[PDB]
Formats: sequence, structure tokens, C-alpha cells
Amino acid sequence: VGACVLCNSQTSLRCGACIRRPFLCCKCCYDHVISTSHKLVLSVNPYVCNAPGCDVTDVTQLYLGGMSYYCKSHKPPISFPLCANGQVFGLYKNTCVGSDNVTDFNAIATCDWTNAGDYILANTCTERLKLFAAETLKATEETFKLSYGIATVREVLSDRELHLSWEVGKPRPPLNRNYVFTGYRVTKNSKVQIGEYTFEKGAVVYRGTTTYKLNVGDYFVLTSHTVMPLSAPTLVPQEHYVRITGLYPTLNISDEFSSNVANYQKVGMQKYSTLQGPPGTGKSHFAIGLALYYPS
Amino acid sequence: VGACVLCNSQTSLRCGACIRRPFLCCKCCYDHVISTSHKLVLSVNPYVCNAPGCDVTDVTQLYLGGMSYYCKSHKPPISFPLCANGQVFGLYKNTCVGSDNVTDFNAIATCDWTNAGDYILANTCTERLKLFAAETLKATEETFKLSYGIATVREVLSDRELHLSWEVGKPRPPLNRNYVFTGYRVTKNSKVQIGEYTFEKGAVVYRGTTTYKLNVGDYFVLTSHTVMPLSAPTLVPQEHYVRITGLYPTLNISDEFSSNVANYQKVGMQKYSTLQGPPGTGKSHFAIGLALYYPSARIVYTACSHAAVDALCEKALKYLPIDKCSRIIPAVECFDKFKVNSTLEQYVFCTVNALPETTADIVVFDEISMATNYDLSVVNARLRAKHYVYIGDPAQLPAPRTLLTKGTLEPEYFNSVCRLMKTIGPDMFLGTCRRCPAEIVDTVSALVYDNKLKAHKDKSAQCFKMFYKGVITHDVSSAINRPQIGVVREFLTRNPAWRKAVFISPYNSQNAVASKILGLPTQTVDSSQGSEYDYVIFTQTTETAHSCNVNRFNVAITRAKVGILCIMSDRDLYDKLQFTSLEIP
Amino acid sequence: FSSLPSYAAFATAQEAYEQAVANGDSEVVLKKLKKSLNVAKSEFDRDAAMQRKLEKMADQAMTQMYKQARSEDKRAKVTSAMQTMLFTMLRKLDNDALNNIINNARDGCVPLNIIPLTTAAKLMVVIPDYNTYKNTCDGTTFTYASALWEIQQVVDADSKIVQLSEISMDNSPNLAWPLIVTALRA
Amino acid sequence: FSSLPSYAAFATAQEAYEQAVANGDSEVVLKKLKKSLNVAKSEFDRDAAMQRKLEKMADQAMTQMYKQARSEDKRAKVTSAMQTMLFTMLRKLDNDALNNIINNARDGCVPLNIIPLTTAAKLMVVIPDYNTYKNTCDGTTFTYASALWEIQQVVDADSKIVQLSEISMDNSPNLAWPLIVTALRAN
RNA sequence: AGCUGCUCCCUAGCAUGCUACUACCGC
RNA sequence: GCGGUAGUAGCAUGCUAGGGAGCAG
Ligand SMILES: [Zn+2]
Ligand SMILES: [Zn+2]
Ligand SMILES: [Zn+2]
Ligand SMILES: [Zn+2]
Ligand SMILES: [Zn+2]
Ligand SMILES: [Zn+2]
Repeated sequence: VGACVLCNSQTSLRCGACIRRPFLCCKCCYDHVISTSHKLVLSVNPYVCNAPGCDVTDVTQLYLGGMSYYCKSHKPPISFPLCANGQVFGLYKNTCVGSDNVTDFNAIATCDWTNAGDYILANTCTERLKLFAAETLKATEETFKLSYGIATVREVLSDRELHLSWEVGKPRPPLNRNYVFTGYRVTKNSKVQIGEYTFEKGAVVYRGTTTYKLNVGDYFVLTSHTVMPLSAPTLVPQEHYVRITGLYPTLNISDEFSSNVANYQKVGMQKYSTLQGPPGTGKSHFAIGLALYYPS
Repeated sequence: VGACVLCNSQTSLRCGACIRRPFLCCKCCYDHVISTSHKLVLSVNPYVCNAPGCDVTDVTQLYLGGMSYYCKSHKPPISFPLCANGQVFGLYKNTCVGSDNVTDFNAIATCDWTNAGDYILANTCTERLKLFAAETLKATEETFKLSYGIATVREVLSDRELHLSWEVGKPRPPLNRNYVFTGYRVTKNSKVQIGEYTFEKGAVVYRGTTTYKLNVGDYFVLTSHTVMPLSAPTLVPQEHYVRITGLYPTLNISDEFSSNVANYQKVGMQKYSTLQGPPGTGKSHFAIGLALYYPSARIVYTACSHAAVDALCEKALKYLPIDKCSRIIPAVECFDKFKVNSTLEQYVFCTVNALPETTADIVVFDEISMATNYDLSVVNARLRAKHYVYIGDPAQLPAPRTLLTKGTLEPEYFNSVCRLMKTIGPDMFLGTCRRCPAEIVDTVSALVYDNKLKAHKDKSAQCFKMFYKGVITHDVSSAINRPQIGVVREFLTRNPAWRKAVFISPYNSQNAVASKILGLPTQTVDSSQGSEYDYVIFTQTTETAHSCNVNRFNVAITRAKVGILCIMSDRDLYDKLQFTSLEIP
Repeated sequence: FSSLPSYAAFATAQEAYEQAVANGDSEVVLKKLKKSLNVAKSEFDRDAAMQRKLEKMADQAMTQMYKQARSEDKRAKVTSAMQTMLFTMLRKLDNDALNNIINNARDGCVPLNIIPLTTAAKLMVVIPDYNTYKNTCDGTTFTYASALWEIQQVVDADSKIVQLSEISMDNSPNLAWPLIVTALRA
Repeated sequence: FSSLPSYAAFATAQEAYEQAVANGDSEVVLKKLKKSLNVAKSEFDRDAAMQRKLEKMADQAMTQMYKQARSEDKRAKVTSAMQTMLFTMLRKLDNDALNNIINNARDGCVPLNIIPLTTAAKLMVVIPDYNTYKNTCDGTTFTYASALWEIQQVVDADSKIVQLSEISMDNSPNLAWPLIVTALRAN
């Protein structure tokens, strides 16, 4: 129960066949369901033919019958089309404004994040649609990272090298620290705690976070966390105040931030400023000078 | 459950979308709901759509269904229109008479109190309607004063000055004592108790009520009280009795109140009499001579502000037996020599904000001009006395109106006592200006006062007027003229004796900079009554409706007894005032 | 309910059928007025049924909300009505032992403790003036609550014991008058 | 029910009826325009009355699921409150003495009526009268449950602070007398 | 601020049933 | 002239739901 994605109108409908199950308003949700292959919608209850042994998942095939949603042949004589007027049946019926341009949201919902144009879409669409772009991006690759094989150790060569088998069916992630593995100790009960390692070819060199001795049969996975939805936008709106509000300037300055002081002169005046950071010019120096200029 | 505003018919309906939620009768309430944008009505239960998740607030869209009020699509088949016959459904249905002319009270309810015509309406409409005009006016601007930023202190430079930040989004209130702040000490739990200060620009100079040391991060707010609807109208009807009833005259009289005694002869024979109270003629002398004429009576010395009741307290220290006196202020520093909170005594010295529910013989209400309809009615809500005495004068000063922007409010319509004071004339006055010389008293007689004020002693030949033009610089809530600070620059040179002619000013910040250049004391024109100095200098500095106002500046002129300085840059008062004039240096 | 528009049409139809049955001419021409009059009581008792129930709906809702208004106005004044009712019952009670102390408290003799009922035990009765002293205390005996007490410890308001013989009219304006006259029952 | 395919058709049928009634040509014309109002009436029978029931059904369903949504929100709120109460009251109990008393059990299961006895950091006595006060809490220190406690903050029924010198024998009838003495665990 | 049990009053809804009026259909 | 169905209104019974109050352990 909240606001939909494009329209932000208060709604209670969530697309089941969609990646991250966001809120959608009646007209907005119907626009999504026809402009995508996302044919599942999930309100405070599931929209599936509740008669025993039915498979139908698309909303259009469903009709309301009594205290449930029914398919073609399972309905009673008294029925009603859930998909009518271009807006699906759902809570907060009249308080739906719809979105004129929905194909961007349909594109992000049908996106596989595979080419550069997808990322152009990720940063071209509007504010919370692009927050959703980042959300769905990270979601797709975290579901991806476990769909690789799993690094089961077969034998112990010596220190810093091992031999690894991988399960049949799914491939091998690359040979770098890009994909950080994490292992647990297989026992008679369960798997508990190795740590984060990264493997390259020797023989398989293993770079472990800590000092540890492994035996045959222990295996490592590319774990993912539980990605929750965000609240705040990418960054706040820009506003330029008249003066340094709420901060007390310093009394005297040292030389090695003089060229830096003339910069904190302006950042203290307004909310935020993007910092052109060419590498190694005194960058963390630039950050500590913020505290030197304002200690409290 | 009570009577409506216009019809006074017994009713039970209260307009939800209205400012102060008053009672309205069925037809009367409907007349309001269609003649305003106030589309909310609130009876013993709320008239909204009680089906889950509805937002309709107008009454017309509502229909009765069963034991509730329903909207268009939420109703059962059995329904009934709440809005029928031009009278909305409500208790006391038949006993409604309706009002022929409702648009006045619609205008007051939709009023924002922005222009002078709003005040003209506030005083032209009928009795409880104009009391409601006062109610709504005040209620509005206390909802206004807290819509400004909060004065959060940032730094402690030194004594008497601080650094002030203000919250983003809402503006900064004017820089005077007009907007009295109040502070609390922010702690790990809550905020508690600093006190009432007023801030000006240094740096932020803070004028604190008491001595106190502040730190970083403490903030003050413009607090409001809980404003609760009055009972009585502005003043009781007039009735002229045959004789002084309920009072026993004196045996012999002192000279200094003879011109007053032949006055109290008539305020004692009827109940009330508005007193043309020209500044400084023995006004609190008038007040104390009431008790000198009638000692056993209870005389109620009050005023809109404590600093004004202090004036009547001053002459109680010398002429009134203190055995029978009372000083009433609740838990501000004032005259506290009398016994504090003694209700049933003869002389009660207090301010309208704290006068307790009592009954007394005669009242003396200092400064009837600084007060609005509100307090001048709550005094009657406080006392139904035998005789009422109205000290003050509209040609002195009104309360500072924050929402009054376009147009000025004329002498007529400050409050109800200002009504009959120049339509049927004042019943009463004193003509012996114990203060002014012939240079000022004749000038002010031919000003607004009906050519009244007779000379006291002599033409001092010490009051000066000189014409100028000036260039004006104004930034936030003030106005500073450098060249008119540059004419006092050189006139105070050849005089070693006018060092002690206190600087008066329209806006306090201009003289606050002048005192950085010169050092003379300060004075606010808006609240100048109470103290008078022999020698004072002043500059109008402005031709708009601040300083060239006839009565706003009459007070600045009238408080000097021998000499006064008035640098005139205007045409409005040059041909109208006459002092001795000098050339331009 | 007769002031409804459909009543006029019903009356016209009834007059037509009265004329027809008074003439008794045809079989079908009057049957027209069973296809036009038997309908005339279909948009009449349909319109005059719902309004009659609406009347009682409005009446019941008004009574409910009147009762709610009375209930909200009663439970907001209890601490005046209780005292009024109590004093009316007390003056109806008519017992001298009560009236004595009620009058005494009406002029000032408020006890500073629960009035003891044993033959022993202590009592203290404020006395703020002298005329009050005249009626209550005579010599050594204290008359209060229609009882006979014994005067022992007269004292002024500045906590100084004041003797009994001192109490007289001329020297009365010499004492802190709120006396606290402790005594014991007979 | 005014914007349905049937309002147009009934309007056309009645328009023909009135036009040919003003014309009034034949009895068969009246029969046709009566058998037209007697069939196009079925059109306004079901097209505007069964759909008049679907609205009732749909509104009923919508309010039911609104109520269920509120039902499932209250659950989240009560769950959060209960878990917060658990996690904030746990913070007070885990002294080291609890570890010392549990680690020495043969199994790890200790009775409940001995945990406060040998771990509580504050005792609360309630005394009805001075006679019981003298045999329990006399003086600044006293021993209960084989420990040593020291007295502070003695209070009474009205919960006003009472100093220790006041409770004599003769002063006792002048005190609200469920006196509640609280003491600390001395060491 | 408990667990039952009985009884009155009001309203709502569905269903059932009954009765009356109108329309259609053949017989 | 009958039957049946569709309607509309009225009435009754009963069952459920919601609210108010009282008695008994
Ligand atoms: Zn989707
Ligand atoms: Zn939407
Ligand atoms: Zn199905
Ligand atoms: Zn209103
Ligand atoms: Zn009215
Ligand atoms: Zn509604």
C-alpha cells in the first residue's frame, strides 16, 4: 500500500511478473501489463483463478466471480471483467492519474541490462524510475552471480594453491577479485564460516582474506545480500544560500590548504558541489582540510 | 450547542472550514456554506463521508444514509439530501429564522484582514459580528506570527549582541520590540524558560527582559496564547440616570482637581463617558481624582500594557492610601510595591491580560486607543460596574497593525469607543496641558482636536522646525537617511546645552546607527506615551504613512515642554505646523 | 401524504372510473382504466412509501443525536450538580447537629480535623472574629456540633498562647484573630 | 444508467411511438409501438438493473479488501512494538552474575524464583506498620536473602520522601503506612 | 480491564417464503 | 380464459452481521 512508480498516485497493485514488485496504480498498472510481457499482478490478494487446479496467470483471462477472481470456464453466471476501461480492478480506483509516457518504465521492466543503451535508459528516465533502474540492475546481477558453478575444492596441493571442481550445468566466473567468493565449512550438520576468498589459476591459486587451512570437499559461493528498496533520490535539489549558514569560520589557516580554503569558501555557502577529482592532487588532503576549516 | 452568529437562534452547527468555528443555524449555516468557500460543517458529529477511504468535505455532495452521512457512490438505496430547502440538516431545525444580509459575515469569514476596508468591515458590521471580526482578526495574526523563522543563536560575540540564524523557508520578522520573542533553554530532554527578548541588528543586538547569559544553539519563538471567545459586547448601552446613584459625594476638595471635580459630576450620573484624553494634561491625575472625589469606591486602574498602568501606579504612591491598593500581574518586571494578587480591594492596578473576574464600582481604563475591540470588550466581560471611565485618545496612538498594508485606518474606526468620540462627541476632557508650551499646544489644537487646547504658560521660542528633502535608503524592515543624520551632525556643535535632548526616531535602527555616531538615547514613536522630556530632537525621515501620520507624530511633538526639534522633509505638515525656522547649513 | 404530484393523477383516474361504473357502458373502455388506473397506484405507493420511511429515518437520527448532545452536556457539569444536589438534600434533611456546623462554617468556624465522636479525643476550631466567639464559647464550655466541649488551649495566629480571661471586646483588636481553640468532648 | 447501448434504443422506440401517435394512423401502428415498448423494456430491464447489482458487488469487494489491508498493517505495527519491548528489556538483565549462576547448573536450566534472589541489584520492602518495620528494616543496613543491603529513599503511600529519623513509635500514627523501603545490594 | 449463559431494543444485508400490480410468451 | 417467466411494490418468517442495555454464576 503506497504510491505507484510513474504516477506516484496512491495504489495497492504490484506486478507479480516484474523484477522488483513495485507499486502500480490501476490505469498505470494496466498500461504496464499491456506494454510488457509482465502479465502477473499481485494486489493485497493474488490475482489467479482460485478454482482448484487452474494455471492461468494473465489478468485479462481473469474475471471476478463472487469472493475471488476466476478464469474463463470456472466462473459463475454472475461475473465482471477485472480488465475494463483500460484500468485494472484495484484499490484506490478513482485516485489514479496514469502516465502519458510509460514505455520507458516498460523498457526498464523488460530490460536485461545487457548493452550500453540500457544504461543510457538507466540514467535518462526520471527520478524514481532511475532509482528503480539501479535497483533492478543490481537485482539482476545478484541473481546472476549465484547462477554460476560453485568452487568445490578437490585436493590440497600446498599453500596458496588448490584444485577446484565446479558443478555441471553452470559456468565459471572470471579469474579475478571482481567476484568475491565466500565460503563456509561443510560439516555433518551444515556449512559454517570460511571467509571471503578470490581464486585465480595456479592448480588454482587462492587469495584468502585471512590465514586458513583447507581440506578436500569444502566449497565456496558468490553470496548476495538482501537488496531492499531505497527512499532518498540520487541527490537533493541544488540551492545556493547567501552565506555560510550554520557553520563558524576559522581564525587562522596553515599554508598547505590555502589553495583548498578558497574552495571551501563556496561549498560552505550552498548544499552540494561535485568535486572534479583528478587523481592524487591532495584529495584526502582536500577532505581533511574541510575539518581544518571547520573543526567543530 | 448554542446560538448562531447572525440570527442568534438556538442551533448546533459549526462551520468546519471557518476560522474560529462559530455556531450557525440551519438556514443561516447553509447561507454561509453557499456564500463562502467554507464548505465544511461540523455538528455534534462530523459531516464527512463515513464510508472507508473517502475524501469529500463539501456538504452538498453528502447525503444521509442510515446512521451516517454518505457521499455520491457510497450511499445505500435509501438516502436523503442533507442540503434541502436552503437549510442544511441540523438540530433545532424549525427554530431557525435566517439572516437577510449574510454577505457581511461571509466577507468577514473570507477576510484576510489585508486592506483598510477589512477593518472598516470589522467595525461596521453588527454587535457580535464585529466582536467576531475582532476574534478572527486576532486569531489570524497569531496564526501568522509563528509562521516566521525561529531565531536560533549561532555565536556569542559579546554582551548585548549575538549571531542569529533563521530556519529555511519562512521569513524574518521585523527588527523591533513590536514582535516580542520568548525563549526556552534547549536541553537533552526539552526546551525550558529563557524569557521575552526583542532583537535588532548589531551582529544581532538582543534586548533581554532580565539579565541572562546565552550559549550556542539556543533559539527563541514568537509565542501565542490560547485565544478564547469573549462574552460581552464592546461596551454596554448608554443610560443617563437622574443623579449620582450608589455613590456618596465628598465633603471638601483640593485645588488641583477642581477642573476635574466639575468633570466627575457627570461621569458619576451615568454609567460611561468617553474622555477626550489629550496627552499629558493630568490624565492619571484625572484617574486619581476619581478616588479623591469618591474614596470608598473601587476604582479599577487598568491599561492594555503594564507600562501604562504603571503610570497610574506612580500617582498611587503619592495620592492613594496604599493600605487599600493592589498590584496584579501573574507569574515581567513592573511596579510591585502594592500587594500582589489581592482581588477584593479598592484600587486594583492591572493589565487587561490578567484582570480577574470581579465586580467593582468605577473603572479607569488608561489608553483606550492602543486597544482593539477585543480587550475593550473583555473588560466588560471582567466587570459590569456602576461607572466606566475611558482614558486614552485616538489622536494619540493605535496598536501596531501587522496585517494592515494598503491604506491607513482613520481616527473613526480603531475601536468602538472611537466611534462616538467624534460622532456624538466626547462627553469629557481636560484642557490644562500641564506639559506643553504655547508653541505646541496651539499647534495641536488646530490639528485634529477641534481647536481646543488652550495655552499653559508661554511661547518658549525653543522648539525648532527646519525644512529638508533627504535621500532614503531602506534594506529589510527599516529606513535610514544619512544626510538627515548629517544635519544633526552640525547643529549639536554650537550648543553645549542640547547634549541632553533625547533622540526620537520613527525606526529604531536609524537612530541606533546615529547613536553610534552621536550617542543620544533612543525612543520609539509607536510607544512613546508614559515618559516626557523637556528637550528632545527628532526627524520624520519619511513622507509615507509612518511618520507623516497626524496622530502617530502628534505624540512625538506633544511630549516636549520647552524645546523640541522636528526636521521636516514633507509638504503635508510644513504648511500645517508653525515653529521658528532656521536656514540649511 | 396527499400533497404529492402522483395523488392528482390517481384522483383523476379514480374520478374516471367512478364515472365509468356510474354509467356502466363498455367492457374494454373501462378496462383501459385498469391499464391506466391500476398503474396509477404504482407510481403513487412507490413514491409515497419511500418518503414515509424517510420521515421516520430523519426522526430516529435526530433523536439519536439529541440524546448524544444531552449525554455530552451532562457529563461535563457533574462538579456543580453534585454540590447543588447535596446541599438541597442536606437542607431537606433537617437535623440540628448538621445545621449548627453548616451555619458555623458559613461564617467561619471551620474545624481543622475530623470531628471526633468519642467522649475523649481532640478538636480544633478556627475562630476568625469576636462576634463568632460570643455565640460559641462561653466561659469554659465550647458549644459545637450540638455538643459540650471543654476549652483548653486558645492560641493566636503567630503561634503564641493567649489566655482565656484576656478575650474581651476592648482588647480584642490586640490579637492575631484567627484563633485555634483546641478542646475535648464531654 | 443513462449512457448504455439501451438508452439510445429505448429513446428511438419511444420517439417512433410518439411520432406515430401524433400521426395516429392505424391501430396496428399502436400495436407495433406497444410491442416495441414491450420488448425494448426488457432492454432497460436487464441492461440497467443487473449492472445495478454489479456495482453493489464490486463496492462490497473493494471495502472488504480495504479492511483486510488495514488488518495486515496492524500486524506489522504490533510485531515491531513487541520485538522492541523484548530487545529493550533484555538489556537490563544480562549481568555477569547471571552467567555465574547459570554456568554452575548441572544442565543449564535454573529455576525462575532464584534468579532475582541471587542477582537483583535492588530490593523493595513493603511494611504495613512500625512493628514490622522494626524487625525487618531497622537501621540503615539490613540482611535479606543471605546478602547485605543498605537503605535509601524511603517513601510512603502518597509517594513523598520520608527521612529515617521520623519513624519513631510515637510519630508512627502520623505517616501514610504502606511504607515502601527500597535498598541497594551492598558488597 | 475476566469467562460463560439467558433476555430485551435498534439498524443493515442476503436468502427463503407469502401476497398484490405490470409486461412477454405460447396454449 | 389458463399457465409460465420476467419486473415492481408490500408483508411475514428465519439466519447472519453490527450497536445499546439489563439479570445470574
Ligand atoms: Zn512488471
Ligand atoms: Zn501509476
Ligand atoms: Zn480457472
Ligand atoms: Zn465559515
Ligand atoms: Zn443563523
Ligand atoms: Zn464517499
